[PDB]
Amino acid sequence: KVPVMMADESIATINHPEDDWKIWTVINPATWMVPFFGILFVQMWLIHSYALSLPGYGFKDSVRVAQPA
Amino acid sequence: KVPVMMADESIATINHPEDDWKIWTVINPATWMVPFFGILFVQMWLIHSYALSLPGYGFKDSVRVAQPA
Amino acid sequence: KVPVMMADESIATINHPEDDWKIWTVINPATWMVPFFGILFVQMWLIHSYALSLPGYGFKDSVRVAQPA
Amino acid sequence: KVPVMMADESIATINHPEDDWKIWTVINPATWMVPFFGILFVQMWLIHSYALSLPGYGFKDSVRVAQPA
Amino acid sequence: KVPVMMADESIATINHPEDDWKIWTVINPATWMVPFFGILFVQMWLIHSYALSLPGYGFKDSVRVAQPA
Amino acid sequence: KVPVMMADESIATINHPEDDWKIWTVINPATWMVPFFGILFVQMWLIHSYALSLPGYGFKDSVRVAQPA
Amino acid sequence: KVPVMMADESIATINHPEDDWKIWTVINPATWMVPFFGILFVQMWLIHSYALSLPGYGFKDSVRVAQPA
Amino acid sequence: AANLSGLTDAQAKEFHEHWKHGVWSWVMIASAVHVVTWIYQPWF
Amino acid sequence: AANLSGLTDAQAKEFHEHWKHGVWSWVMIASAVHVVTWIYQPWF
Amino acid sequence: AANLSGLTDAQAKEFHEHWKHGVWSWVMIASAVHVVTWIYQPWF
Amino acid sequence: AANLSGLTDAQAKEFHEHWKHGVWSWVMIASAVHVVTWIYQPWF
Amino acid sequence: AANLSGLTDAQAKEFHEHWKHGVWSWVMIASAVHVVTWIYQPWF
Amino acid sequence: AANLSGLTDAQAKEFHEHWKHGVWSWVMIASAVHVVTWIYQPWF
Amino acid sequence: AANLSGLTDAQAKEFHEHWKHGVWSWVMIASAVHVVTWIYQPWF
Ligand code: BCL
Ligand code: BCL
Ligand code: BCL
Ligand SMILES: COC(C)(C)CCC(=O)/C(C)=C/C=C/C(C)=C/C=C/C(C)=C/C=C/C=C(C)/C=C/C=C(C)/C=C/c1ccc(C)c(C)c1C
Ligand SMILES: COC(C)(C)CCC(=O)/C(C)=C/C=C/C(C)=C/C=C/C(C)=C/C=C/C=C(C)/C=C/C=C(C)/C=C/c1ccc(C)c(C)c1C
Ligand SMILES: COC(C)(C)CCC(=O)/C(C)=C/C=C/C(C)=C/C=C/C(C)=C/C=C/C=C(C)/C=C/C=C(C)/C=C/c1ccc(C)c(C)c1C
Ligand SMILES: COC(C)(C)CCC(=O)/C(C)=C/C=C/C(C)=C/C=C/C(C)=C/C=C/C=C(C)/C=C/C=C(C)/C=C/c1ccc(C)c(C)c1C
Ligand SMILES: COC(C)(C)CCC(=O)/C(C)=C/C=C/C(C)=C/C=C/C(C)=C/C=C/C=C(C)/C=C/C=C(C)/C=C/c1ccc(C)c(C)c1C
Ligand SMILES: COC(C)(C)CCC(=O)/C(C)=C/C=C/C(C)=C/C=C/C(C)=C/C=C/C=C(C)/C=C/C=C(C)/C=C/c1ccc(C)c(C)c1C
Ligand SMILES: COC(C)(C)CCC(=O)/C(C)=C/C=C/C(C)=C/C=C/C(C)=C/C=C/C=C(C)/C=C/C=C(C)/C=C/c1ccc(C)c(C)c1C
Ligand SMILES: COC(C)(C)CCC(=O)/C(C)=C/C=C/C(C)=C/C=C/C(C)=C/C=C/C=C(C)/C=C/C=C(C)\C=C\c1ccc(C)c(C)c1C
Ligand SMILES: COC(C)(C)CCC(=O)/C(C)=C/C=C/C(C)=C/C=C/C(C)=C/C=C/C=C(C)/C=C/C=C(C)\C=C\c1ccc(C)c(C)c1C
Ligand SMILES: COC(C)(C)CCC(=O)/C(C)=C/C=C/C(C)=C/C=C/C(C)=C/C=C/C=C(C)/C=C/C=C(C)\C=C\c1ccc(C)c(C)c1C
Repeated sequence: KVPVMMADESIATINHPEDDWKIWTVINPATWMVPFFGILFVQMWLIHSYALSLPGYGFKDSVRVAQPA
Repeated sequence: KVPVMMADESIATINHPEDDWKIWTVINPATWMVPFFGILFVQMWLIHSYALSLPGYGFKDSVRVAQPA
Repeated sequence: KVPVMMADESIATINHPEDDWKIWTVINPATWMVPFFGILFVQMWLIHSYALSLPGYGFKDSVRVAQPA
Repeated sequence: KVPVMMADESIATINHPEDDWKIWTVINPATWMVPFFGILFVQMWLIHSYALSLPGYGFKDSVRVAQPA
Repeated sequence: KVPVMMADESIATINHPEDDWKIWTVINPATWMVPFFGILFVQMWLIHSYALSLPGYGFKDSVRVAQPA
Repeated sequence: KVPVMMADESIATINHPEDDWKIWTVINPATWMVPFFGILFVQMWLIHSYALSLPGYGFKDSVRVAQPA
Repeated sequence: KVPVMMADESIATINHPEDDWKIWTVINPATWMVPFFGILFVQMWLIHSYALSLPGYGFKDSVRVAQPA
Repeated sequence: AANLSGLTDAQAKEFHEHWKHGVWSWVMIASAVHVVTWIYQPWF
Repeated sequence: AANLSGLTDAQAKEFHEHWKHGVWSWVMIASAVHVVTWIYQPWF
Repeated sequence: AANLSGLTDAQAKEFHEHWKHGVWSWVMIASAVHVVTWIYQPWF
Repeated sequence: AANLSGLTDAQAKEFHEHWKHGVWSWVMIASAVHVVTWIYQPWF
Repeated sequence: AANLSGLTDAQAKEFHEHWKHGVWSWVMIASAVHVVTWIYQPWF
Repeated sequence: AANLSGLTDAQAKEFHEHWKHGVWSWVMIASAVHVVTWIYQPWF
Repeated sequence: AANLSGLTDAQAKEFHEHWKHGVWSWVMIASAVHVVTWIYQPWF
């Protein structure tokens, strides 16, 4: 797709869903992508703190329910 | 635009909206811009914590409303 | 296994449980994997904070029980 | 300006408002200044947390006022 | 010891308590191990926050007891 | 000054207020000192959080006093 | 001193209070020791938060006592 | 032509194949877990 | 003339085209989500 | 063919053997501790 | 004379021109927003 | 054979001797302090 | 003699002059602000 | 013999002299401040 972009000058057309893979000509995944995975881990932790704080999710109210050992 | 700047000496004129792209002559995006994206992720998380804490937004008061499964 | 992937083009087949070990052709473990172990340590600390906050786990209610010294 | 400095020895005179630009002979802005911008972002976030916590600022008491949609 | 491992292929035998020292063929301690010591410091701080929060430990209830000066 | 130091062996005398400047033979300020300035920024933020939490300082009790606009 | 160590093999004797200085054959202080000083700063901040939270220390209860200006 | 990442265009395309595999696996598993969580409790 | 980033002026301009694309996409999507959020609740 | 990590395929496979050993040891010990914790208290 | 940053004096002065531009733009916009905030509420 | 850390096997073994010394010193001192803490208060 | 920082002794002394300038400026301004804060409220 | 830090044994010993100076200065000042704090209030 080619979306309209706020003072693009049109020598280089973007068309991006097709022109992904081209980010990897700037971002070297051997040096990044473990840092990006760390970002994803932080996102995971934050969304989990939020969701576990919501009523009913997680184990804050269910520690002893049934089928014990 | 050329804004007045507090002890500029006028050999180099700035005119910047046009002279963006020139920041990339100092900032190498192959080494930055994943760090900058991490900054943007932190901003995203902080503005979300704030907004979700505001009354009515998010899911703190809507966990069981309707159309359940 | 070969799972269906959202706009893969099929020159390179993935088959991944077998084609692990290949991540180490991008991720150099001499530069990573201490950072990844730090990520694992952060995960460990967060899951422990959560679990220790759950009723009955840890030592918040058991500091003096029996067999003292 | 030349301010008096606590055991300066006077071979090198400082005169600094004029002798800025000279910090960039030690600090390479290609390696710094994205980190410094990250510092500025942290400052921005902290001063915003503080200001938004002050009574009347931000949107903690104004979520539904008027002109709704 | 040689423990059974989930899709090991047995050309390289592990036998690890003896084959420690071999981690240092991947982890260069000149670049790591100050970072690992920082991890250990974080662990130290977290376990101390926890322990000091437990009743009786630390000095939260003992600031003025006896033998003063 | 030469202070007594706990198992110094006296080939190298220290005399340090004079032998500062010598730390910069170990610490390269082109690679550090932006990190050290970040440390100073963290110190600044922490001492400010503390001081602003003390009664009377900052603007927590003075948001609307006088001379308004 | 030579302490007994859990599966040392005795070709290299340790004797360490004397064989400090040898850590600096692994840890290059030009690359570390500003990071280690940052660790020390974090320790300083944490022990100060703790101590200032203890009753009587710091200035939480003494903001206006006497000799004012 | 001396790309900024140091990767050739062919390397970039091959890596992107692997990256798309990772992204889609993560997306699909997350979608499954979301469906299960919604069945358990809708959260709106 | 040996720019500090190691990029040529042409590389810098091409990258800036890509960066402006990213910035504007992010801005436009954020604007849409803001309009939707305001419709749901104005927050002032 | 000049892998991005700088590892050869043989180095990568050998390392993966070691990594799988680490992963499985961690998984098995965690499973044991989980069984013990569940016996002590099920948490659901 | 082989400056520690690897920048020449001319590079340093040119960069400082750009940096002063950035600093002053940030200062002026912050001052405007402060005046507006004070008009809204003085905070002392 | 060009180890990933850049250490030879002999360097690795010598370092591991030093590392085991550090680990065991830390373990033994921690054990002593734990015994003392338990004597003071058992925490279970 | 190949200092660890890569700085010569002359470079180190010149830098230390600049560093002492920075340190003393920071100290003096902080002292002024402290005197003003104490006048406003002594905090002990 | 090509130490891992890149320091010679002589460099290491000289640095350790400086490091011991720093450590002992920090220890002694901390001890003084502790004695003063204990005099003010013992904390046990
Ligand atoms: C709030 C209600 C539920 C809850 C609802 C959800 C929902 C909803 C979701 C999860 C998802 C996840 N949950 Mg949860 N979850 C809860 C409680 C838990 C508990 C716990 C201690 O109780 C644990 C251990 C987890 C664990 C997890 C993770 C395995 C997973 C996120 C990983 C991820 O995104 O990696 C991101 C990837 C990386 C950081 C990089 C790779 C890291 C390694 C390799 C990941 C391995 C495992 C992963 C599944 C593999 C994906 C394939 C890719 C090829 C990497 N949940 C509570 C009880 N959980 C999310 C998910 O994404 O599942 C896929 C998700 O959508
Ligand atoms: C909430 C109820 C229980 C509790 C329930 C659980 C449960 C449930 C689990 C643990 C597990 C762990 N618990 Mg706990 N635990 C509690 C209280 C404690 C206390 C304490 C002060 O009271 C301590 C010190 C610990 C300590 C630990 C860790 C040893 C371990 C996680 C390590 C890890 O994942 O490394 C991840 C690996 C790394 C970061 C990299 C390597 C780091 C070093 C080498 C690790 C050495 C030790 C480790 C066991 C070795 C694994 C082998 C691999 C080859 C590395 N627990 C409370 C009382 N604990 C978890 C575990 O994974 O056990 C394996 C686990 O599943
Ligand atoms: C909760 C009840 C007790 C308590 C119970 C415990 C228990 C229980 C333990 C400690 C241990 C420690 N306690 Mg405590 N402790 C309390 C209050 C304090 C206070 C304080 C201000 O009141 C201080 C300063 C300390 C300080 C310390 C540390 C010296 C030590 C952890 C260091 C470590 O693991 O390094 C990890 C190593 C590194 C990060 C790398 C090296 C860093 C430098 C070189 C460490 C120097 C000192 C160290 C002892 C040397 C070990 C030898 C190795 C060769 C490095 N405790 C309260 C009052 N404390 C723990 C310990 O491990 O002791 C060994 C421990 O087991
Ligand atoms: C926080 O929540 C709040 C605040 C409470 C609420 C708000 C909140 O929630 C918010 C705002 C959330 C925002 C979330 C956003 C923006 C998420 C963005 C996610 C993205 C971009 C994910 C990308 C994943 C990408 C992935 C997995 C890619 C994986 C790739 C892999 C494994 C390739 C390996 C491989 C394997 C083998 C071989 C041989 C090779 C070569 C490779 C490369
Ligand atoms: C926190 O909130 C509080 C505290 C509660 C409240 C306060 C609060 O909220 C505050 C203060 C907020 C402040 C916010 C600020 C300052 C935001 C600044 C944002 C900026 C500068 C964004 C820049 C985005 C820039 C973007 C997306 C750029 C994306 C570029 C992309 C993808 C290019 C790829 C590509 C793709 C293909 C190819 C081939 C190539 C070459 C490239 C490069
Ligand atoms: C936070 O919780 C909440 C928020 C409260 C609740 C939510 C919550 O909980 C969540 C979401 C949890 C999510 C958890 C996830 C995703 C976990 C992912 C874990 C992974 C991928 C672990 C990998 C371990 C991998 C391991 C151990 C590998 C170890 C390898 C080792 C030692 C090799 C050495 C060696 C030894 C000798 C030699 C000679 C050589 C060469 C090597 C290499
Ligand atoms: C936290 O609050 C509390 C704790 C609640 C309360 C306390 C509190 O608040 C405190 C204590 C606050 C303290 C604040 C302090 C000290 C602030 C210091 C700020 C400084 C030094 C800002 C410098 C900005 C500098 C700037 C923007 C510079 C921008 C430069 C730019 C863009 C150049 C580009 C470019 C563009 C094009 C080209 C071609 C080139 C070459 C360049 C370089
Ligand atoms: C947080 O708590 C909660 C969350 C509240 C509760 C939960 C909780 O608690 C948890 C989960 C805790 C988990 C803890 C874990 C996993 C700990 C793992 C610890 C390890 C692996 C320690 C390794 C130490 C290793 C050490 C000291 C090694 C030291 C080596 C040294 C000095 C060598 C020098 C030298 C000296 C001289 C010379 C000449 C040379 C060459 C060398 C090298
Ligand atoms: C947190 O609080 C609690 C926890 C609530 C309470 C406790 C608390 O508060 C505590 C414990 C506080 C502890 C504080 C401590 C230890 C502070 C240590 C401070 C130091 C060492 C400052 C050094 C500053 C050093 C400075 C400014 C140096 C600046 C140098 C500059 C600009 C040179 C440029 C230049 C300029 C031009 C040219 C041409 C060149 C070449 C150069 C180099
Ligand atoms: C947090 O608290 C809780 C959680 C509330 C409670 C718990 C708590 O409290 C705990 C657990 C505390 C644990 C504390 C521990 C482990 C502390 C370890 C401290 C160490 C190892 C300090 C080392 C200092 C080392 C120092 C100063 C060395 C300084 C060296 C210097 C300046 C050399 C310069 C120079 C100068 C000139 C020249 C020419 C040269 C060449 C050099 C090198
Ligand atoms: C690098 O890229 C990243 C960081 C990696 C990410 C991408 C990124 O950077 C993006 C997306 C950036 C967007 C940037 C924008 C949107 C930048 C917008 C900048 C603007 C709007 C500047 C305005 C300046 C105004 C001035 C200067 C006015 C002065 C007025 C007076 C009255 C001055 C007064 C005055 C002057 C001189 C003297 C002597 C005196 C006494 C006075 C009073
Ligand atoms: C590098 O750039 C970044 C970091 C990347 C970002 C950009 C950045 O850096 C920016 C934007 C910077 C802005 C910097 C500014 C605004 C700097 C302003 C500096 C000022 C105002 C200094 C003032 C000094 C005053 C003195 C020193 C007074 C001494 C007085 C006495 C009375 C001294 C007494 C005395 C003297 C000697 C003796 C012996 C004794 C006994 C005494 C008592
Ligand atoms: C690098 O720069 C950065 C980090 C990047 C930033 C800039 C920076 O570093 C700045 C600004 C630094 C400022 C530093 C200052 C202000 C440093 C001040 C240092 C001082 C005041 C040291 C004092 C030492 C005192 C001693 C050692 C006393 C010993 C006494 C006894 C009684 C010893 C007893 C004793 C001795 C031996 C034996 C054997 C025994 C048994 C005993 C009991």
